[PDB]
Amino acid sequence: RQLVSNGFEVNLPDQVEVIVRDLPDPSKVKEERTRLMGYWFVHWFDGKLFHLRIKAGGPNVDGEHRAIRTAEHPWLLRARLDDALEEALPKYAAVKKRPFTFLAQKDELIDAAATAAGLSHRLLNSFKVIPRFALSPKIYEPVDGTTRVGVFVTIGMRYDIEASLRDLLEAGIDLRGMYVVRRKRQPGERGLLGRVRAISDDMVQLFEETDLASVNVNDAKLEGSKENFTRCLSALLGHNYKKLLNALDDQEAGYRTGPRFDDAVRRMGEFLAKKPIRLADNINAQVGDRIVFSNEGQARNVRLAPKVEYVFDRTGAKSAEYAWRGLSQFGPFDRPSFANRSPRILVVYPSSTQGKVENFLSAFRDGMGSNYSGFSKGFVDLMGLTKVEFVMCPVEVSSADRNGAHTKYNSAIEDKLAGAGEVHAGIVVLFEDHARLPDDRNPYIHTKSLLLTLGVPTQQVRMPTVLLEPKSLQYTLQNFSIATYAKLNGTPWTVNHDKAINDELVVGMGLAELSGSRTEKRQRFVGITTVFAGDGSYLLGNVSKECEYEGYSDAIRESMTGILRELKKRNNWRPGDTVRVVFHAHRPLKRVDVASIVFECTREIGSDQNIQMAFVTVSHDHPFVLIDRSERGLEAYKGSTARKGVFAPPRGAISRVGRLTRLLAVNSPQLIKRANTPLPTPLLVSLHPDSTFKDVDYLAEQALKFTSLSWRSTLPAATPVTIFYSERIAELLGRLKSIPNWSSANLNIKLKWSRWFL
RNA sequence: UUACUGCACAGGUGACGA
DNA sequence: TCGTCACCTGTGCAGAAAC
Ligand SMILES: [Mg+2]
Repeated sequence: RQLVSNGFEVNLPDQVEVIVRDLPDPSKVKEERTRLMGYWFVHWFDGKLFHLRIKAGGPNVDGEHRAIRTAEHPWLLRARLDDALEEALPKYAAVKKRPFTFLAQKDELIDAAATAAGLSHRLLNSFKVIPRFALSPKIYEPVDGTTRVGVFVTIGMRYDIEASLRDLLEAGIDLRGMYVVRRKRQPGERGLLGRVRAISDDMVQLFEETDLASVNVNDAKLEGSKENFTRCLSALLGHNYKKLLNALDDQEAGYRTGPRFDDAVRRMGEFLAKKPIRLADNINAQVGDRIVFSNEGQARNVRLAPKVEYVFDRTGAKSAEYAWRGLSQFGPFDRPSFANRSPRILVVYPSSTQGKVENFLSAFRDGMGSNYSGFSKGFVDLMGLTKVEFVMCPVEVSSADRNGAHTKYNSAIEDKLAGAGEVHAGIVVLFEDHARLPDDRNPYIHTKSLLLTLGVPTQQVRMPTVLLEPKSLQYTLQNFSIATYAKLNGTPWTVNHDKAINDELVVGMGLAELSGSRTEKRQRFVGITTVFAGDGSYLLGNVSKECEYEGYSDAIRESMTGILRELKKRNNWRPGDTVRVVFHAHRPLKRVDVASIVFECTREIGSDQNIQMAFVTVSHDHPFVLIDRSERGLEAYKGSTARKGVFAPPRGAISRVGRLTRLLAVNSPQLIKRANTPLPTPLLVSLHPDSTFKDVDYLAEQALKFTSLSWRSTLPAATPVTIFYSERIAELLGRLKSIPNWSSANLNIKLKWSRWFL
């Protein structure tokens, strides 16, 4: 019947008296806030400074004396609530403001973990993991037409390595190449200093430096990354350290699992409710009941989307709840039409790995048999092909060769392909030690570049993957097979839709930001992916080949107008037909870009048809969480006492926050990984207010379906493929732009129907 | 770079206004 | 150029595999 939030109602006065000055230049605002500090709350909005007296006595303020009604203008008290919450918790110091963020006063999980695991070390007490709370005042709509303010509670963990760098040297930990940060960030100061080159004498020598190439051991500390935590702890404890991490993980589950998180939110609400929260001397807020999403009374704030159907034929009759179950029993969506039933695949690999690579190829092509039910049949039988021919391309290269590996791979490929005729795809095997070399010598990106230039898509793989134990390998080969088939132009599966309008186009844009190191300013690139409504199905369209960030709005509009022109041509729209266009991204578009896109699409389709357009943001990092108290969870595995996904809403749960915004649950108890996996965060789906198509519940369910459309994996993706695929394209193309001899010429010729970016 | 998931850290950045 | 509300992206480690 209902979903519980992590937020509480805040009962506010109906009205507050304020003084208003015209203040066309916001530059004056800082001086005025300083001058009135203590007696007035000050807030600039729409060219006017608003003044709310908090404490009696001067200084004075001129301007009109207006009443601000909370139901009408909740932004004023929402903002004041940010400062008031801090003030109301004076013993809990702010580590951040707006939203107010602070640490647990006594809890420290490393100490508790160590005691539980039975471990000890004299330096453990300088490694700290402390619960961190934020209280976010947010405007929401308990029903359409009415706004309220709630306070939303979120929990994370502060990871911090307090230890002296001198102390870490002497304990035997190699600090070279570790990132280091300032101990005391002064007001506008950046944190990152650089990487440890050497420790001189009360001085750190730095490379990849952000400012000075050296600094005192006293002004620096290791950044609180998992990399630095694991590097230190494994040397100080290893291999007992893993037991500590499991122990630490158990501690954190005491704050982050459903029932524990729900209890922490409860205890926070109780604490905040105990006293009135002072907005001004005679003006009070009271924190109230937990905010819920329900269909009680005149509220209609929760619904459950139907299960997505994975579709394996053009009729719709062949469908499944899960991708792998469906693929196994039906074969792929395009089996009747798939042109190349005997693909030739180039296999490029270090000559010393020959035996391990043959074992992997055999498992891949011919299957693992019935002892490994995740991958019994093999690629050929799975996908309904006649055979696969491997063209073996050994490379004389060692893992220790960090400067010449890329040149050897590419020479071997060129020499093999010159006397071997046409290949339809490649598998490229890489050493782990080469995987993340700089792009000027990285074999992944150089082989990707050469083969894509030649029109040959590749599926690359690292040796640790090639060596996975059979129980794990079977799942790797599922995912590997799906992407390889799509790289060969295949369509593994589609997802259902019922035709409600005559045509529908969804376009997504995704961002990548590339640099050679953290020091170097990241350059932005974009990708564009298109998806079309089919009869019973969503179909993947063509993808961008140009990736420049400059002018991305023009690229969106060109992609849409050209595609609309071609869909109209193919489908021969009748007068009065409705066409719907949807845009997906992780950030909102500018109003002026929405206007331009609407104008151009409308002109292209013309006055014979009715057009509906929606612009949608999908957000992962926001302060909302959904709790389903009726969800008991599922056994963590067959058949333990532990549970996973306790209080996790079902996949496809959609909650109404406001007119323009829905919360979408994607990670159900089934999909949730382990007993200690936190209560998931839902996706926030936001409609651009200038959209002509207004149905955000439909748009949220559509985003859900598009998570299931990913051909990178059998499991669904974290975000709809319209965005996800675009980010992969942006990253690959932006990287390739810097690689000598790269050409995009074949991306719209031999690779036009290849899903080469998976 | 089989991937899904989670977390952490760092960098900042976007949109709306006047 | 600024106020205001908001959260994006990259990197690295570790546990699982929607029946
Ligand atoms: Mg891939």
